[PDB]
Amino acid sequence: VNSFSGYLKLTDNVYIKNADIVEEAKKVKPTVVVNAANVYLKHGGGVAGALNKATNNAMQVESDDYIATNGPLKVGGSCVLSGHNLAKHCLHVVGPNVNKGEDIQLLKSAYENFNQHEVLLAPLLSAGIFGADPIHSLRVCVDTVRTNVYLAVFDKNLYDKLVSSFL
Ligand SMILES: O=C(Nc1ccc(C(=O)N[C@H]2c3ccccc3C[C@@H]2C(=O)O)cc1)NC1CC1
Repeated sequence: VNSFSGYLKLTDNVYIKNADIVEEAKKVKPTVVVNAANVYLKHGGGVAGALNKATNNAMQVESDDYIATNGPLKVGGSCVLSGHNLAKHCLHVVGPNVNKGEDIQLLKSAYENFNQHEVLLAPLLSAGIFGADPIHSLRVCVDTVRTNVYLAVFDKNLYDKLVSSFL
């Protein structure tokens, strides 16, 4: 038993909710919140800008030190940093950005990072300003992630379309 409430169950291990991931993180305080990161950990907009704003820019300060030490992530890769006031940990995962021409096949590699964590609160990777089809992202998530994932979908219209079209 865990504290995630109001989710629709899609499969054995994947759950979905129309919710603001920032508000959901603030209420649940999950062990892991996933950020929709880029390779530079520049949290300017989309989910990342929202999560970072909620940390009063502490996420960005920590991220800049991480990059100065380690260099950029890979597309499809991840790193674990602090969750600040939102979660114990933040798993920064880089899905491909279609608006940069990145290979959509890397979306499966991106979701594989979730399997290193037993339970996660997460957005749909590569959705939103990353330019991928969220229906496709949900399918890759279900077919790749084996650990327990609670997906927060900000847009109600999109949420309803995701549920109604789910196979
Ligand atoms: O501002 C926010 N919360 C916020 C939450 C989500 C996004 C957001 O853009 N989410 C989508 C996104 C973005 C990049 C990559 C993938 C995806 C899939 C995500 C989706 O559609 O569900 C923005 C702001 N709270 C402040 C109180 C106001």
